[PDB]
Formats: sequence, structure tokens, C-alpha cells
Amino acid sequence: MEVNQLGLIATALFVLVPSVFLIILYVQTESQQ
Amino acid sequence: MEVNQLGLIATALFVLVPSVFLIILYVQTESQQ
Amino acid sequence: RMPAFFESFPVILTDKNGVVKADIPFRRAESKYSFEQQGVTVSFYGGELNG
Amino acid sequence: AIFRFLLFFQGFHNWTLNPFHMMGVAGVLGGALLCAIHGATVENTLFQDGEGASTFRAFNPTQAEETYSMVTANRFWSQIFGIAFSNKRWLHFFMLFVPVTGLWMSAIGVVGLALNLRSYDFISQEIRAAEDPEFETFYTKNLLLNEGIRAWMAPQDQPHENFVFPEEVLPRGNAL
Amino acid sequence: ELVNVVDEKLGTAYGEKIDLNNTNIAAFIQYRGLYPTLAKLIVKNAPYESVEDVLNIPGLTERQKQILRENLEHFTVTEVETALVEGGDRYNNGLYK
Amino acid sequence: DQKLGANVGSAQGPTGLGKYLMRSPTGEIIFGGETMRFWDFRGPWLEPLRGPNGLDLNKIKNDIQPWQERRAAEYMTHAPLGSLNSVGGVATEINSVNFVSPRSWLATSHFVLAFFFLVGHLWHAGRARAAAAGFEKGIDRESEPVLSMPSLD
Amino acid sequence: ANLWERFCNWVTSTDNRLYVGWFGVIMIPTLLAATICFVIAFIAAPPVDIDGIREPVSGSLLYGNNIITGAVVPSSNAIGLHFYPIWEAASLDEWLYNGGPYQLIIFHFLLGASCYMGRQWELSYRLGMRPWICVAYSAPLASAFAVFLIYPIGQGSFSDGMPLGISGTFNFMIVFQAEHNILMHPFHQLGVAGVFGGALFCAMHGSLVTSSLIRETTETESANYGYKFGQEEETYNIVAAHGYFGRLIFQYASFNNSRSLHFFLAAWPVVGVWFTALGISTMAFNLNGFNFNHSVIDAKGNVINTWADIINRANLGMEVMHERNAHNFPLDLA
Amino acid sequence: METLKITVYIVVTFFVLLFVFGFLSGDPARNPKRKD
Amino acid sequence: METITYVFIFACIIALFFFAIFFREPPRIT
Amino acid sequence: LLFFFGHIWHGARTLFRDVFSGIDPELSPEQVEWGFYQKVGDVTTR
Amino acid sequence: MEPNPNRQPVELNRTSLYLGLLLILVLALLFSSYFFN
Amino acid sequence: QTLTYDDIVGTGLANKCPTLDDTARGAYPIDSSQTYRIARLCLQPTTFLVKEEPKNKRQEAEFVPTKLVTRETTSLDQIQGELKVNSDGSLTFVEEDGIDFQPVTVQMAGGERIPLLFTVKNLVASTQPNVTSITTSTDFKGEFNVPSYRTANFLDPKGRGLASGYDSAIALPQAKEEELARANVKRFSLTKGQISLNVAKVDGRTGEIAGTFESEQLSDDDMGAHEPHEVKIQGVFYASIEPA
Amino acid sequence: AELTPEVLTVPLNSEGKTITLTEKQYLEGKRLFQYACASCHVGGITKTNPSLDLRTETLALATPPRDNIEGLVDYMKNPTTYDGEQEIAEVHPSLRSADIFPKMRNLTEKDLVAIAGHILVEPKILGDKWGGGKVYY
Ligand code: CLA
Ligand code: CLA
Ligand code: CLA
Ligand SMILES: CC(C)=CCC/C(C)=C/CC/C(C)=C/CC/C(C)=C/CC/C(C)=C/CC/C(C)=C/CC/C(C)=C/CC/C(C)=C/CC/C(C)=C/CC1=CC(=O)C(C)=C(C)C1=O
Ligand SMILES: CCCCCCCCCCCCCCCC(=O)OC[C@H](COP(=O)(O)OC[C@@H](O)CO)OC(=O)CCCCCCCCCCCCCCC
Ligand SMILES: CCCCCCCCCCCCCCCC(=O)OC[C@H](COP(=O)(O)OC[C@@H](O)CO)OC(=O)CCCCCCCCCCCCCCC
Ligand SMILES: CCCCCCCCCCCCCCCC(=O)OC[C@H](COP(=O)(O)OC[C@@H](O)CO)OC(=O)CCCCCCCCCCCCCCC
Ligand code: HEC
Ligand code: OEX
Ligand SMILES: [Cl-]
Ligand SMILES: [Cl-]
Ligand SMILES: [Fe+2]
Repeated sequence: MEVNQLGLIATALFVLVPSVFLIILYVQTESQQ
Repeated sequence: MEVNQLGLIATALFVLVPSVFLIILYVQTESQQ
Repeated sequence: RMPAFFESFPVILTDKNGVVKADIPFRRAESKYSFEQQGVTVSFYGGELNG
Repeated sequence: AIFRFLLFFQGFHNWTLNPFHMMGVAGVLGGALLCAIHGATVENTLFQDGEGASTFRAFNPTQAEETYSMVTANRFWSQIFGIAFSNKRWLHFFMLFVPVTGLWMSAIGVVGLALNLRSYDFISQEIRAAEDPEFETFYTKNLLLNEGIRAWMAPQDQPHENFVFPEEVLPRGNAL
Repeated sequence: ELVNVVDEKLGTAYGEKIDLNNTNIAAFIQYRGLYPTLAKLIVKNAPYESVEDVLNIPGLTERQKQILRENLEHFTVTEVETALVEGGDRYNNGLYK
Repeated sequence: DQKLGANVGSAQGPTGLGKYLMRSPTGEIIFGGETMRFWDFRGPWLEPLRGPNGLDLNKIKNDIQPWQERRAAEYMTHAPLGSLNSVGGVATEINSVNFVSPRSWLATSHFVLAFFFLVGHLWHAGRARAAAAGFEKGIDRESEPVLSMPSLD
Repeated sequence: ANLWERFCNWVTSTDNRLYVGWFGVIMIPTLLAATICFVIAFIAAPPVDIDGIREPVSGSLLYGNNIITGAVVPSSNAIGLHFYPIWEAASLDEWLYNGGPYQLIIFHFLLGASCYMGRQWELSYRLGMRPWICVAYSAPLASAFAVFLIYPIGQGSFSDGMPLGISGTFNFMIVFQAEHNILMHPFHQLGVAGVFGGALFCAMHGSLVTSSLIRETTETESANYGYKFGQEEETYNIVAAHGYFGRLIFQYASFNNSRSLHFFLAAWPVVGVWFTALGISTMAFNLNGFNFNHSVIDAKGNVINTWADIINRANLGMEVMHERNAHNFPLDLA
Repeated sequence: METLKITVYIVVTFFVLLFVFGFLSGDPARNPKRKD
Repeated sequence: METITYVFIFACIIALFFFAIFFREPPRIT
Repeated sequence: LLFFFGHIWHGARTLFRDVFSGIDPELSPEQVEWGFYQKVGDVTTR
Repeated sequence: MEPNPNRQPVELNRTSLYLGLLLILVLALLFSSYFFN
Repeated sequence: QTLTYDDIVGTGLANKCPTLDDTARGAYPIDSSQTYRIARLCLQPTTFLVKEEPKNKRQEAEFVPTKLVTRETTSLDQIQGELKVNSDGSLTFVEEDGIDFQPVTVQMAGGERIPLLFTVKNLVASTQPNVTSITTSTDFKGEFNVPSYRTANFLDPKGRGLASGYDSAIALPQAKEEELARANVKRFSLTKGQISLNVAKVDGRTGEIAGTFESEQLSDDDMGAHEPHEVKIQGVFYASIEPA
Repeated sequence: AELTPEVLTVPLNSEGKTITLTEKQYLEGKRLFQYACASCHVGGITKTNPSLDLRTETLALATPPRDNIEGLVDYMKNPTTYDGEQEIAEVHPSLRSADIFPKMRNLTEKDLVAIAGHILVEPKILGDKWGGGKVYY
């Protein structure tokens, strides 16, 4: 099907950007104490 | 120009994926002691 | 003319007072206003197809 | 009249397909889920603080102890569903966040509907369906129903337009 | 070059008279005395080469021939269209009220 | 339609299936349209037309008695459809025929009762187990069973 | 101890991470079979003939569907209510054409979901709890039985059951409106009052507790750390919330008993969903909503239209357009 | 098709026997408190 | 690309279920 | 419309700053009891 | 379960972050023209 | 002495044509001083072959064995028609009425579904000159008409049709219409086919005959949307004769 | 608008005579129409055969004419096809077949005039709604 050409990178960054934002916060938290 | 369509997401992930790998390791190091 | 509310709109032609006299029918088994039985023609004025 | 408002948004806006109403649906039904499951969990993890079979009176507002066991309720849901709450303050806040966030999203949805900025169509679906007469999905079947709603209720729902639709232009299926 | 054959036929006499070779049998109720006895005998003995040939149908009483003769002005003949005769659509074309 | 001269046995429908008569998935000749789902129906007004391979086409052309035409038209115009305020017909029909099928009352009224009684089973069965075990009024604080169990993780 | 009793002790063991139990013995294989067949069919099932008119409908992702349009399409109308397992078809191609996966999924799912409710009593009996949590779950379970089993029974075909898809669900809602006028039925209206009030009472109870949390924290940390798991004391002042919500309306319009309050929180949405579940079940036998079409006329006989007649024009639009080729006769009786 | 049918029939009957004999193997006794 | 995109997102959600259930933060009584 | 929520949120943060981390931990069923204080929350009127 | 004694902490100082970010940003600027092609 | 409806339901025999014993190999005399008629003609297909459309084309096409996906709904039965004796001694069967059509959908390798309208409408089959008796060596050859798979009132998923429906792509209001002309304008197909009726068993006492048949016709064209496939159907058949 | 005496005068026969119903004859006629007819003829159509409606234009061109009081009273006694060629009193309710259609057993000659009038007066009030179908609901 003739989909949007940027829907792939729009979805890839919709997942990757906020995911690694939360990963960065969790890993630095476990590394404290 | 008629460039490749996957070249955009190829460069974007090529930058992003190893970038966040180093960022996670750094922020979890400064949160130590 | 099509209102802004409608994604799709049928083709109906009225006259000077609004009486329906031509349309593009859906069911044709009992159609009374199709473009052939009414002999609907189109003419242009101005622009490219002028005349 | 509200029921007419519901059908008007389906025929003209395809409001069901809008992703903001879908989030609002999850807030209302998700809110009704938490309201039922939290009340049933409390009433079935109570402590025996009286001797009557109708346990409503074994509770004093003055009391300092919790009326039901948070530990037992946690183990029940951890083994039944996989996860479970373990903190009352986060639980009751979650019961505020879910229905409020749902309604806010639906409000954003129809703000765009004031400008007819609908979530009506999928372009990729329509383009090949226009050239493939054997491509049928549940999504194309709903748009035929909207084309029926619009053509059959418009002359009576919008009398100011003076809509006159002859019998031969009304979209209809077979026999019906 | 592709043309809707039923829309094209609406531009002929089929779109203003009762085509004895294509019109569904429910159209014979527009006039007096043609339904359902004569309407059945007409479609059964289709097609017809000219309008008057409907009077040579066997079994027509002399008064039957007369009632037709009073409705010849409302008849016509066009070449048979396959999309209008197949599926038995002259007896039930899928339209009701 | 047959009275008007239509050969119902060879009549082709818009979908390709027979307009009046088609076949069941096991070969039995049945009625066309949406009523293809109801080909398991058996009725006295209908059986005289059915043969070894289903509905007999030549019985259809010759053996339909006037009492069968009246019974079919009577049962057609008395379908088990109707509004709650007793307006017969489909939901889109206008007020006139005041009728609802007694089958519709008896079926719905006994499903509502059948459902709530299953809820009555679930209610009165779960409590009888708890009452016989001793914890129908709640957990005993001095002997909470979960506290004496190992952790899940 | 012999082997059979060792196995019985493991099944009903209160130490498993996930409780099995005797209801779980049936739930696990039925839910897995329905889950595995659904994920495969949602991705690569070929088009199936929903209405039995040799007009197949695409439903899987690999055949041109997205998440919003994809669905597992019900079984053919020529099947009706006949049992259609895999061994009744001459091949899996005929099985896939006639909507085989739909029957397999809903049957294993309904049987599995029923055992999920019985599994809720079972663990509550092993832990010393009160058993009526499964009664609350019966309302969404009865909702699944209505649109998957009861309504096909009343109409005579599984082709009119609710599809297993997002867009397919919207199709089930619109056609059900045109044929039963569900919006004008007092059972769906009670069901709307159950979910609206349920969301209302959920936000109300959540806001009032969070607003009367006693202080155990500073502002540089979350307030959730003030309560810790297993503590004996209550983490919020129940009296401060009553006098707050009492003065917002009047004193007696507010619950001072927490047990009576949490009972109300469970009774409103459950009893409301019970009715709308029976609303679908009773309309399966065509006892439809209130028909007020042409109910008001003037002194001469002219019809004075109301909002009910405007609804009737929208229903007629859905009526004449749904299943545009499956009808050869003027009445749609099922 | 038939040897699939025999398989499912044997698999279904197996779990049904586990379900019936399971609740009969003294289940009212399996509980926190009063085991009689 | 669309089908692979959808199946990938769905697979991650199922993968998140396994971690959130069996590798959860252990409930603890004080 | 989104900034309407910010006005009432940050607006409630300034007027209810004292109870931001919770309500006084030794409040008593007397400041809240009806028909007790003539004025709701005014200890100067018993 | 008793904890595993083979566990060690990982580090990456500030200078190693700049060197790594420089490597992949230059490798991207070099190879991007061949990705679009 | 024979089966009833309750002994056949669900068993699949309702789709089967009557057979004859192996000892039914006599002959049926045909007299020119009488008129005859087939009281019942039954055709039961057993093998559907579809000719695939190749590429280099200069290796002629072949017929593919395929599998059925529309179950036991494929037989033609209860067909009547006049059996006329000609001047050369040959017999011509002219079809009239009966269940002479069944829509059949068939799948080939790869998953492509080939719908078709298996039919013998308006069949006129004749024998070779002079046939004194219908024997086990007799065979028929005739032509029939193959109308459109869908009739005029049929609507596509977008609502377009021939005798009803839209006449454009209403979902693309401002798109060019010439690339979609083959999908907007429906055309009613009318083709012809052939069939041979090889008789193998004759009961000269009852007038019942039986044998094999092989017909060829085109598949569904979807109202002119695509090109049809050539289909070959094989199966058994049964028929009976009486004095008029 | 009111149910004026002028909307109650319908053709008596084919000779041009007129009959003026009362308010009670109208209300009585529509009450008995829903009793013995509306199961097939709701709104002026025919569920058993949508091709024949109860409009005054349709009854006028029937054989014999049925757009009056006499012909309709004659139709409820001996109903015929649209051309009068066949007496269809065996499949249509009538006093002559009151043995198979029990609803026709109690109708008096006065009741036949009240219903025949209601079938003529109602299209003078609803117009295209009478005998129009779902298109005009
Ligand atoms: C699964 C079913 C389902 C569910 C759960 C929802 C859920 C929702 N829909 Mg949707 N809907 C659905 C299916 C569904 N929808 C379908 C199939 C359609 C057809 C297309 C629609 C069409 C539709 C429309 C057209 C609209 C919704 C809206 C809404 C929202 C309602 C918000 C609300 O509470 O307003 C209720 C109103 C309020 C909360 C306002 C406050 C009113 C005050 C507080 C009441 C005070 C009363 C006072 C005491 C006096 C009373 C006296 C009186 C009783 C006498 C909610 C998110 C609406 C929306 O998105 O809103 C943004 C909307 O406009 N729906
Ligand atoms: C303008 C605001 C407004 C108001 C007042 C209502 C009110 C109502 N709607 Mg509606 N609705 C609205 C907007 C509104 N709606 C919108 C925007 C949509 C989407 C487009 C809908 C869609 C909708 C649907 C689809 C349905 C309703 C229904 C209802 C009823 C039940 C609602 C309910 O229990 O909710 C839950 C709320 C509560 C549980 C809180 C209680 C609220 C009650 C009504 C207040 C009563 C106060 C009382 C009069 C004061 C007493 C004073 C003294 C005696 C003590 C009720 C009459 C249903 C219906 O028709 O029922 C017959 C129904 O099916 N609504
Ligand atoms: C639901 C509405 C709502 C609510 C609950 C609040 C709540 C709050 N606001 Mg906000 N506010 C609102 C809407 C609202 N606001 C709107 C729409 C505006 C204008 C953009 C403001 C502007 C505003 C300012 C500038 C300030 C607040 C402040 C406050 C706080 C103090 C209470 C106050 O002064 O009320 C405000 C009072 C009202 C909203 C009552 C309005 C009544 C009007 C005057 C009646 C109009 C009648 C009109 C003539 C009818 C005819 C017109 C017709 C033709 C259309 C509190 C957190 C203060 C704050 O946070 O300080 C810490 C502050 O400085 N508000
Ligand atoms: C210009 C002029 C003239 C000026 C003069 C004006 C003036 C000065 C006023 C004086 C005159 C005057 C008084 C006029 C009267 C006017 C008038 C009548 C106005 C009223 C208008 C009106 C109709 C308002 C609507 C009424 C209304 C609010 C009804 C709502 C009823 C309702 C739905 C009640 C249900 C309550 C309910 C059951 C709640 C429990 C559910 C719930 C989840 C609770 C959770 C919960 C509860 C707790 O309880 C506690 C504890 C906790 C923990 C907790 O979780
Ligand atoms: C008796 C009336 C039955 C009506 C339906 C019952 C709904 C009640 C339960 C809902 C499911 C809740 C999930 C479980 C929640 C649960 O755990 O419940 C627990 C709760 C308290 O249990 P107790 O142990 O205190 O009492 C139960 C027994 O021990 C009785 O002594 O039970 C009750 O309050 C039952 C009261 C029924 C008394 C009548 C209330 C019924 C509501 C009002 C009836 C009219 C409304 C009808 C109009 C629509
Ligand atoms: C036989 C049993 C079968 C059950 C299978 C299990 C299904 C798994 C469901 C949940 C796993 C993920 C939970 C993650 C998140 C998680 O682990 O939460 C854990 C959390 C427990 O929180 P605590 O109270 O421990 O938290 C206190 C601290 O968080 C303070 O900050 O639970 C909740 O918050 C409940 C509300 C979230 C409830 C989420 C519901 C999920 C529904 C599914 C939505 C997606 C469906 C998409 C389909 C494509
Ligand atoms: C940081 C603020 C973010 C606010 C965004 C929300 C806008 C939505 C409209 C307003 C409805 C608000 C109702 C909230 C209800 C409310 O009032 O909340 C109040 C709450 C703060 O309350 P407290 O500090 O009392 O919370 C105590 C906590 O321990 C919770 O128990 O706010 C938050 O939790 C902020 C985080 C919510 C943020 C939501 C998640 C946003 C995710 C966005 C995903 C982005 C995708 C990016 C793609 C690139
Ligand atoms: C059920 C079926 C009914 C019932 C209960 C009544 N009618 Fe009649 N009606 C019916 C049919 C199938 C037909 C047409 C059949 C044919 O003509 O071959 C009719 C026709 C009429 C007509 C003639 C209409 C016309 O000529 O255009 C009239 C005048 C008529 N019906 C009246 C009538 C009355 C007065 C009834 C009850 C009191 C009644 N019908 C009942 C079908 C059915
Ligand atoms: O299938 Mn599904 O939807 Ca219950 O009506 Mn009839 O059928 Mn069909 O049309 Mn309407
Ligand atoms: Cl549909
Ligand atoms: Cl039909
Ligand atoms: Fe709570």
C-alpha cells in the first residue's frame, strides 16, 4: 500500500526518543545508593 | 535528487542507537560516588 | 453546491426557482431525471474552454 | 436530541475512528473498571472487626487501623492477574488520573471537529480500493453506512438548506 | 470507450416508454388493464421486432387485443440488453418501495 | 414472482447465488437470501414441498396450495420483531401494528431471570464455602493466612 | 505421599507465582489456543466470506490492513449456527475461506474466560478472603457472552456476532442501532449511567483520598513514599474528607463509613453493566427500544416530527446501506 | 482430518478428567481454617 | 514495512509483560 | 484549552502551598465537625 | 537466592563520552552520503 | 425402499447425482414417430482445472489442478428440456428450465482465488447423424451461454455498479478519472462455452443414462475489472427419458 | 389545520356522487383498518406485494375502478386482480372468505364504509407519505 514515506521514521522516533529518556533515568537511579 | 528512502532512517538510527548507549553509561557513572 | 459538512454529495440540478429537473441517479430502474432523458448539455464562457 | 448528536458525528465526522475519542473511551471504561474492581477488592479483603454477618457496622470513622488487608489483596491479584498495587496513595491517584485524562483527550478531539479536521479516511486504503474492486475491509463498509446516514437524515436534520433529494439519487442497497 | 450500457439505454425510447423487450414487468401497472394477465404474456413472448407484433400472441381474446391497442402509444421496442434480461430481472429487478 | 412467469429454479441473483433457491453447504436445495442461515427450519406448512435432495422444484411449480400461500403471508407479517412499547415490525417502522411476539416476551423474560439466578448461584455458593470454613465475615487479624506464607518473589 | 496427591498439592499450591487451580487446568490450554490462533489470523489470514454471498472481506495485516482496520472476520452466513471445526472442512483453505478461525477463537476464549471467573473464587477460598470478587467480574464476562454467543443464537448466525477488530466493532455498533434502536432502549441507557457514573465515582473517590493524604513527606520527593506496603495505620484522614465533601453538597449526602462507600463503588458499575449486557441479550430476541415514530400528530392528521423521527431517518440510512448485496426481499427479518 | 479429530478428542477428555477428579480429591478441605 | 512495524511494536509489549511480571520490584513488608 | 489546566494547577499550587505535601497530621474531628465552629475553619468562634 | 559475587559496576567518564560521540558523529557524516546514495 | 430427506441431511449426498449399476449397459431405442424429453439432467463436477496465463507465452499454457473452497454446492440438477429427433437421425437436446448454475470459487497455488459460474444455460447438444438407439457409445456435443458472475444490481466495496451505485471514485473527489475508467464503468459479460456428454451406462428399460462430461468456460471477470481465466470442468452426469 | 368537512368528502361511485364522512366515521375507519388490514397495508403500501399500493392514483386505474366507496366496499366483498381477470378472494381477506380470515366475520356494512373512507381520506392529509414507503418516513 501507498503509505506515508515518513510514517516509518515518525513511528521509530515516537518510540525511541521517550523510551531512552526513561531508560536514562532508571539506570542512573539504580546506580546511586 | 532521487535518493534512497531508507537512507534517512538508516542515518537517524545509526546516530541515535550508539549515542544513547554512551549517554546511559555516562549518566549512571556520575550518579555513583 | 456541496456544503462543507459533506465528504461526498450527489449531483442534483434545479432551475431558477429550485425545482429539481436533472440529476445523476443511483438506482436507474425508475429514474426520471437522468442526463440523457433530459438532454443536459454544458457550455463554457471565459477561461480556456470559452465558447 | 443527544442521541441525534451521536449519530450525526458518525455519519458526517466518522468520530468513532478518531484516535482521541478512542483514548476517551479508554478513560471512561477504564475508570469504570477501576471503580468496580477497587470496591470489590476492599469489600472482599475486610478484617473481622465485629460479629454480625452484615459487616458494614464493624467500621468506625475514628479508627486508626485499615479496614481491609492490603497484603492479602496484593497477593491475590499478583497470582491472578500478574501485577498488583502495593501502595494506597499511588492507587487512589491512578483512579483520578485515568478518567480525567480520558475526558481531556476527547475534548481535544472535537475541538478539531469544529474545523472539520476529522479522522475520516485512510488515504492508502482508498487509493487502492478505487482501483481494486475486490478489496473490501470492515473500514470501507462503515463509510458506506455514513454515506447512508448523511443522505437519509440531511433534508430533515437541516431544513434551512432546503435539501430536495429525489428517490433515484438516494444511495440504497439491494431490495432494502 | 467504456460506456455504462444502462445509462446509454436511458437515452433511447426505453427512458420514456415501456420497452417490451427490457422494461421490468412492474411498469405495466401505470395503465389500466395490463397487469398482471397481459403483462405476463408480453414478457413471456419477448423479444418483438416491432410494436404491433404484440397483438399476434396466441390465445389473445378479441377484447384483450383491444386493450393493448389502446396502450400502443405507450409502448416501444429497442434491441435487447443482456444486463436487463438476465437474472430474471424483468420479473424482479430488486426494487420494491 | 412465479405467478408472473419467473423460472425460480434458474433465476440468478446479483451475488451469483440463486435469487430464490440455492444449496446448503452439504448439497440440500434451500431458500436464497439471508434466510440461507435458517435452512434447518422444519414446519408443517413447508414440508409437503421437500424431497430427498431438499426442496423439490417440480413440486414448487405444481403443488403449492392456497392455504400454504396464506400461511406464508400470515407468518411473514407476524415476525418476532417489535419495539418495547409494542410496535410491530423493525425498528424503522411507523406506529400502526400494535403487536409483539409472545415468543419474544417468554425468551427475554426468562433469560433475564436465568442470568440473575446464575449470579445468585455465584453469590450463595461462594458464601456457603466461606461460612463453612469460618472466614465469611473477614480476615482474623491474629491469624491472617497470607502472613504465614512465603513470598512470591 | 503418592503421585496423584502430590500433583493435587501443586495445582492448588498457594506458593506459585501464578496460581493454577482446577479452574486454571481448563483456562490455560483454552486461552493459549485462542491467543495463538488470534495473533496468527490477525496477521496472515486470507479474506473470508462474512455474509456468505461469495464476497470475501480482507482482515489481516498482510492483506492490506492496519491496526485500526484489521480484524478476524466471523464465519460465513451459510454456516449459520452450525459447528465448524477444522476436521469438518475438506482443507485448511476452505476452513480459512469460510471463517474457521473465528469460531475456534471465541469458543476457546469464552470457555477460558469463564474459568477465569471461577479461578477468582478459587484463590479467594485458599487465602481466606470473601468470595464475591468473581461476581463483579461476571458483568464484563456476561458482556462478552452477549455479543459473541447470545446475539448469534437469537439471530441464527455467527456472522452477526461482533468481529474481533477495531473497525469491525464499530460496524457491529452501527448495524445494531439500525435494527434494534439500542440508543432508545432503557437497558443501554442504564449501562451508560453505569460507566459514566463509574468514571465519575472513580475520579471522585480518587480525588478525595489523594486530597486528604496525611503528611509524611517533603516536596523534594513524591507523596507516595509516605505510605509503605504493609503498614497498619490508615494513610489518609477519612474524617477530613467527609466534612469536606459534606459541606460541598450537604452532610448526609456523603459517606462516613468506608465499607459502605467501597460497596457503593462496586455496586454502581457492576449492576449498570449487568443491565446493558442483558440489553444486548434481550435484543437478540428482537425486543427493541422505544419506537415513537410518527407518535405526535396535529388536529388534521399531519405528522409533527420530533427528535425521535430525526433518529429514524439516520437508522433508515444505516438500514438500506448495510450488507448492500445480501438482501433479495423487502424485509430484513434477521 | 480424522486423526486431528481423534487427537483433540483425546486431549479434551484428558483435561476434563483432571477437572472433575480434581474437585473430588477433597477440595472443601483445601482451605485456611476449618478442614472438616 | 507497515506490517513489520506493527508486529514489532506488538512484540515489545508482550516482551514488556514478561519483565513487568517476573522481574517486578518485589513487594516487601516492613 | 491545554493552558487552562496549567492556570488552575499552578493557581492551586500558590493558594494551597502549605498542604502541598499533605494535610496537617494532627487535625481532629472537631475542626471538621458540623455546627461546632460558627465559621468553617475559624477557631476564634467555638 | 543469594546474590551473585561476580557482579561489577560499569563506568564511562566524561572524556570517553566526548570521544565516543565524536566517533559515531563523524562515521555518520562520512557514511550518510552512501546511505542516501 | 429408498431414502427420505431425514436420511440424507448433512451427509452430502444431496449434492451427488444418481448413479447406475455396473449391469446397466443396454440400449434405448429412439423412434422418429414419437417425441422425447429429458425429465431430469444432473451434472456433478469432480475436478476443476484452471489454465494459467504464462509469460514467454511461446510455450503454450497448461491446466492446473486446484482445490475447492466453497464446499458441496457445485452440482447442477433438476434440468429439463426437449429431446428433438432431426432429419439425419441425430438427437438434439435443447435446455429449458432447472437449476442450471452454481457459483463456484476455487483456489490455486499461491492463494489466488478464481471464482466462476459453472453453468449449462441455454445448452443445445446434438449427436452424430443417425442414432437408432442411445447406447454406451453415444456422446453429445453442444454449446451454452455463460452470463456475468455478478448481475447488474451488484455493488463493489466502494459502492459502484452497473444498474445501481456510484459512477465515480467518491473517495478521491479531485483525482483524474481516466486511469480508473476500467474500475468505474462496469460491463456485463456474455461468453460461450462447450461441453461433451459421453454416455457410459444405459438402462434401456427405465430410460436412465449416465456417463462423464467435460466442459470449458471462462472464469469471473468482475464486471470487466480484470481478464478472466480459462476453466475446464470434469465430472459425472445422469439423465432420464420418457415419451412426451 | 383541522379535519374540515371538506377533507371528509370522497367519491361515492364512478358517476361523480360524493359522500361526506363525519369525524366519527374517520376515527372508526382507521381503528378498524389497524384491526384487519394494517398487518399488510401499514401506511398505504403492501408488504405482501410492494408493487400494488393504496394510493388514489393507483386505485383509480384499477379494473374495476377502486377510487370510490362502492368499489372498495365491492373489493372487501369480492376482491379481484388489478385487471379483474381473477377473483383472488381465496388469498385476500374478504367477507366472502370470512371462514378462513376470521377477522372479517364481525364487520358490518357500516364498518365497510368507514374503512373504505379512511383509505380515501388519509392520502388527502399525508400525500406522498401514504403509499410511499420508508423513503418518506
Ligand atoms: C464504548 C462506548 C463509548 C464510550 C464509553 C464513549 C465515551 C465518551 N464519548 Mg462517545 N460515542 C461512542 C461510543 C462511546 N463513547 C459512539 C459509538 C459514538 C458515535 C460516533 C459516540 C459519539 C460521541 C460524541 C458525538 C461525543 C462523545 C463524547 C464522549 C465522552 C463523554 C464525556 C462526558 O461525560 O460528557 C458528559 C458531559 C459532561 C461531563 C459535562 C458536565 C455536565 C455537568 C457536570 C452536569 C451537571 C448536571 C446538573 C447536576 C443538573 C442535572 C439536572 C438534570 C439531570 C435534570 C466520553 C469520552 C463527547 C466528547 O468527546 O466530549 C468531548 C461527544 O461530544 N461520544
Ligand atoms: C449537558 C450535560 C448533560 C447532562 C445533564 C446529561 C444528563 C444525562 N444523560 Mg447525557 N450526554 C451528554 C451531556 C449531558 N447528559 C453529552 C455531552 C453526551 C455525549 C454527546 C451524552 C451522552 C449520553 C448517552 C449516550 C446517554 C446519556 C444519558 C444521560 C442520563 C444519565 C447520565 C448519567 O447517569 O451519568 C452518570 C452521572 C451520575 C451517576 C451522577 C448523577 C447525575 C444526576 C443525573 C444528577 C441528578 C441531580 C438531581 C436532579 C438533583 C436532586 C436535588 C434534590 C432532590 C436532592 C442523564 C439524563 C443516558 C440516558 O439517556 O439515560 C436515560 C444515555 O444513555 N447521555
Ligand atoms: C473554572 C474557572 C476558573 C477557576 C476555578 C479559576 C480558579 C482560580 N483562578 Mg482563574 N481565571 C479563569 C477561570 C478560572 N480560574 C479565567 C477564565 C480567567 C481569565 C482568563 C482567569 C483569570 C485569573 C487571574 C488573572 C487570576 C486567577 C486566579 C485564580 C485563583 C483565585 C480564584 C479567583 O480569583 O477566581 C477568578 C474568578 C472567576 C473566574 C469568576 C468569574 C466571574 C465573572 C467575572 C462573571 C462574568 C459575568 C459576565 C459579565 C456575563 C456576561 C458576559 C456574556 C455576554 C458572555 C484560582 C486558582 C488568581 C490566582 O491564581 O492567584 C493566585 C489570579 O491572579 N484567575
Ligand atoms: C443573585 C442572588 C439571588 C443571589 C443569592 C444567592 C444565594 C446567596 C443563595 C441562597 C439561596 C439559595 C440557597 C438558593 C438555592 C438555589 C438552588 C436550589 C441551587 C441548587 C442547584 C442545583 C439543582 C444543583 C444540583 C444539585 C446537585 C449537586 C446534585 C448532585 C447529587 C448527586 C449526584 C449526589 C450523589 C452523591 C454521592 C452518592 C457521592 C458518593 C459517591 C462517591 C464516589 C463518593 C466518594 C467519597 C465520598 C465520601 O464521602 C468520602 C469521605 C470519601 C473518602 C470518598 O471517596
Ligand atoms: C438483594 C438485592 C439484589 C439486587 C442486586 C444485587 C447487587 C448487589 C451487589 C453488586 C455486585 C457487587 C460486587 C460485590 C460486592 C460485595 O462484596 O458485596 C459485599 C456486601 C457486604 O457484604 P456483607 O458480608 O456485609 O453482607 C453480605 C451478606 O453477609 C449478608 O449478610 O454485600 C452487600 O452489601 C450485599 C447487599 C445486597 C443488599 C441489597 C443491595 C442490592 C443493591 C440495591 C438493590 C436495588 C438496586 C436495583 C435497582 C437497579
Ligand atoms: C493467567 C494470567 C494472565 C494475565 C496475563 C498478564 C497480562 C499483563 C498485564 C500487565 C503487565 C504490564 C504491567 C506494567 C506496569 C506495572 O507493572 O504496573 C505495576 C503497578 C504496581 O504499582 P505499585 O503500587 O507497586 O507502585 C507504587 C510505586 O509505583 C510508586 O511510584 O501496577 C499498577 O500501577 C496498576 C496499574 C497499571 C495497570 C496496567 C494494566 C495493563 C493492561 C494492559 C494494557 C496494554 C494491553 C495492550 C495489548 C496490546
Ligand atoms: C510535566 C507536565 C506534563 C503535563 C502534560 C499533560 C498534558 C495533558 C492534558 C492535561 C490533563 C492532565 C490531567 C493530569 C492529572 C494531574 O493533575 O496530575 C497531577 C500530577 C502531579 O501531582 P502530584 O505531584 O500531587 O503527584 C503525586 C504523584 O506521586 C502521583 O501520585 O501531575 C503529574 O503526574 C504530571 C505527569 C503527568 C504527565 C502525563 C504524561 C504525559 C506523557 C506524554 C507522552 C508524550 C509522548 C511524546 C512524544 C514525543
Ligand atoms: C395480508 C397479506 C393482507 C391483508 C391483511 C389485507 N391485504 Fe389488501 N392486499 C394484499 C395484497 C397481497 C394485495 C395485492 C394482491 C393482488 O391484487 O394480486 C392487496 C390489495 C388490496 C387492494 C387493491 C389495491 C390496488 O388495486 O391497487 C385493496 C383496495 C386492498 N388490498 C384493501 C384491503 C383492505 C380494506 C384490507 C382489510 C380491511 C386488506 N386489504 C387487508 C394483502 C393484504
Ligand atoms: O447479517 Mn449481519 O445484519 Ca442482522 O439484519 Mn439481516 O442479517 Mn444481515 O442484514 Mn441486517
Ligand atoms: Cl454492513
Ligand atoms: Cl433476502
Ligand atoms: Fe479506596
